Amino acid sequence: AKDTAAGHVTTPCTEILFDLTLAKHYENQIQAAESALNRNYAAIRSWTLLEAMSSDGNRQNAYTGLIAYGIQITVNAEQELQGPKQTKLRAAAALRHRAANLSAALQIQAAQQATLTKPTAGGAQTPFSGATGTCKYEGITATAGEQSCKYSTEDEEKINAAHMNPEVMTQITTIGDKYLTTITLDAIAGSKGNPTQSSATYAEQDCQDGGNPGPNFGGANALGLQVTKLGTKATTEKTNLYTAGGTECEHQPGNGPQKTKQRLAYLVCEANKAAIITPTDLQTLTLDALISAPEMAAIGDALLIQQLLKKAYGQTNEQFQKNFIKPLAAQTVKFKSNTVAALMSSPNSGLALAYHKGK
Amino acid sequence: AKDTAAGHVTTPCTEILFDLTLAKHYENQIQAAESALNRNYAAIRSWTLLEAMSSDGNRQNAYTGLIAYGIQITVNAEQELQGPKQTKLRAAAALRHRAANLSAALQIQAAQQATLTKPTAGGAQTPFSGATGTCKYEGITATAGEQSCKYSTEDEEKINAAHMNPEVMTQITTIGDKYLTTITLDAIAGSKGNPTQSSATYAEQDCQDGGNPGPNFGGANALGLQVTKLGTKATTEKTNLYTAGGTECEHQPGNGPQKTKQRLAYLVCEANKAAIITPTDLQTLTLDALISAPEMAAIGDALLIQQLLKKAYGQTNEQFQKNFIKPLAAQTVKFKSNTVAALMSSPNSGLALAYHKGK
Ligand SMILES: *[C@@H]1O[C@H](CO)[C@@H](O[C@@H]2O[C@H](CO)[C@@H](O[C@@H]3O[C@H](CO[C@H]4O[C@H](CO)[C@@H](O)[C@H](O[C@H]5O[C@H](CO)[C@@H](O)[C@H](O)[C@@H]5O)[C@@H]4O)[C@@H](O)[C@H](O[C@H]4O[C@H](CO)[C@@H](O)[C@H](O)[C@@H]4O)[C@@H]3O)[C@H](O)[C@H]2NC(C)=O)[C@H](O)[C@H]1NC(C)=O
Ligand SMILES: *[C@@H]1O[C@H](CO)[C@@H](O[C@@H]2O[C@H](CO)[C@@H](O[C@@H]3O[C@H](CO[C@H]4O[C@H](CO)[C@@H](O)[C@H](O[C@H]5O[C@H](CO)[C@@H](O)[C@H](O)[C@@H]5O)[C@@H]4O)[C@@H](O)[C@H](O[C@H]4O[C@H](CO)[C@@H](O)[C@H](O)[C@@H]4O)[C@@H]3O)[C@H](O)[C@H]2NC(C)=O)[C@H](O)[C@H]1NC(C)=O
Repeated sequence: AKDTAAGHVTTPCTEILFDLTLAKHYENQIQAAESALNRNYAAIRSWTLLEAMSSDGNRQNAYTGLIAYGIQITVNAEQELQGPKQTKLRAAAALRHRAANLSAALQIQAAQQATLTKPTAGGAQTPFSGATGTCKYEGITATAGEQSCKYSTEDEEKINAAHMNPEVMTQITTIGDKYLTTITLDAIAGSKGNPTQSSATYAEQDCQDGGNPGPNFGGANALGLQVTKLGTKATTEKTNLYTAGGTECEHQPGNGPQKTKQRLAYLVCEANKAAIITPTDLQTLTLDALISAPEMAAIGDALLIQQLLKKAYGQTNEQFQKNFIKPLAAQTVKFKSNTVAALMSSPNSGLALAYHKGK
Repeated sequence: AKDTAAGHVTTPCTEILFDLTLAKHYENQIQAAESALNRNYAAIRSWTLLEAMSSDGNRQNAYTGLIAYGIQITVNAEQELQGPKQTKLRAAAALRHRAANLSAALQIQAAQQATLTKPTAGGAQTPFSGATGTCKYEGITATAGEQSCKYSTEDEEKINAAHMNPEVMTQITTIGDKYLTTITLDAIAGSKGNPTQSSATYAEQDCQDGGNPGPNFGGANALGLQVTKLGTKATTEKTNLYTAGGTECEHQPGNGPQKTKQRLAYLVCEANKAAIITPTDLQTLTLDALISAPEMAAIGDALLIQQLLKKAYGQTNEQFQKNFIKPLAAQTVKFKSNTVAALMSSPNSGLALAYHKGK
């Protein structure tokens, strides 16, 4: 089923939730990838220490092969991350920017009741040069209390990173531009008798004189207006991410002016297409992943093919784990105390290496 | 002179420029620090290759000392960056969020001319139960063309990262909240004759009947209103970053409700106080910086004090540069071609290390 999340956007608040949720999804993809690289670099420092601490030549070559393998794949994956990272961050910033815009518009569009000021009565005056009575109001205002978006359990279940994988997203839903640009209001004028510049009794926030001025045009002559409501209705719009053929982004820029929804759909499409490749996690490497890794052929040939690799790293995963993986979190190093991996990510990392390479 | 940049904020557009400029300043501080770390890690990979390519034991120890020194300071500086990074990013996100808000409010507050709709005439009706004539308008709107902020040369010279060092910043200036929450308008009603529900000639966007209805209340009886302008005036406000004593952030959260300006001032204060420590640039290391570096005492003692260091790295900077710095960009490595530093940041980094450690 496609477009579960976008198909749940029906209001300004759910567009805000979609936009923020998708931005956080892209941000989290980058953070996860960068965490995988940092873990790999921490593994490389750990093996560097173990390589300096081993006396056996072939075991030293074994660690060196893990160092070389790790450097190759992690440097490559870090370089490869840069394009997708920038593409995804471009979309996340724009989505956050849109959600801010919409939240600000929502607060203003909630200002739906006017407070009248005290008017001033006149005769003919611009823009009613032909009137015999005018009632002029300055500084009518409308303000709402602080608005907040409330989400139900299902809003948060449907508009969710779990439904934002690229394979299920074909469109975005946005609030129409009028909500962000247009003030709307209703107003009504009322007249009774012969209102003039002498209609200067203002106690009812209108212009009255004659008889007994009072509530509900109590007086003989009365003129007034009210702004009886404000607020522009939100509408929704759909925008496709892809061309009709399905591969290419719709709404590429540079082809003429675009609306906000079109610019957002383009950025979302590109961010969806910019898949991240995460390299192997070195800290949980298995024997089979190592010897079947394509980079290990030339590395093992340089240092020692798959028969040679097993000869270096173990015939089973159990002994590979014991010799090359478990020491990272379990082997203690003390000199003048910490486990290998934490030590080589600590303030004493360099000093532990110098101490053991010199000893 | 303090507060050059904030003292130049006098309008919504210059607050937007300040907020975006400061966010980019914090972002650039993080990027610069991370670039310095990446350069250092690239130096460490380069020395790792040279250490594998050297035949002399003491020259191998020399490279190892540079590796150990680089790992220590760069891992430490990377760990130390994390708190300040998050503090600065918190402020940059909030400043961008505010600038978005303000730009959206600016577009709405620019909608200063109303378009009247065709009214409907009535007699007495809510909210004028006492009127004999009413003229009711639904869906009056106000919309502006697309707004943009224009900056002068001096706006960009004063509101500039060059004036945003922590030592010169004591306050921020923000637009008052009413600009973001309140619609303001002027309106006027006009009456002539005896307008009633029969005043149903609407050609002038008012209610007329009798005689010859026409422009300027041409008819005998007329009722109408106009919204003659809209728009809320921007005002500015100052908020101090520090308490009266000058050390501590003012506007710490958790002490009661806060306004937007207070939350922003707190984040800006904390981001200003969260100074980043950048480590030595390994790729341009001098001899004197190396031997005077505090970490090199224990490292050199472990591998080889300052007399020992000169013995290992050179008596002059010229020979230190030749032996340990210049080979990074100048020494070519070829096997089955690239300079050392680029090779060890390339897809063949790991393989170059394996090849030379095995040879
Ligand atoms: C969040 O909400 C904010 C607030 O509304 C949005 O911010 C607005 O974003 C739009 C789109 O990015 C901005 O419009 C752009 O404005 C720039 C600059 O325009 C000014 O400077 C130009 C020279 O630098 C000048 O040519 C312009 O003057 C022309 O245009 C005006 C208006 O049409 C016209 O009156 C003039 O006579 C000129 O003809 C102007 O002075 C402009 O460069 C951009 O142009 C590109 O895009 C449009 C639309 O695709 C296209 O027509 C062009 O051909 C060109 O390709 C564009 O107009 C706007 O200024 C922002 N408003 C504010 C207050 O900041 C923001 O987009 C929202 N974000 C999200 C993610 O939702
Ligand atoms: C950009 O512009 C946007 C749009 O205006 C700004 O977004 C607004 O930000 C403010 C401040 O962060 C948001 O207000 C917060 O709202 C949350 C959630 O409130 C709702 O949920 C609560 C439970 O989760 C509930 O208690 C709330 O109900 C109470 O409050 C309302 C309103 O006062 C009242 O009517 C109720 O009866 C209850 O008494 C509500 O349903 C809330 O948790 C926050 O409270 C903290 O902060 C306030 C002020 O410091 C303080 O009073 C509290 O004691 C508490 O410490 C806060 O109210 C607001 O919802 C956002 N609006 C929208 C549309 O998103 C944004 O801040 C701008 N950014 C920048 C950087 O300029």
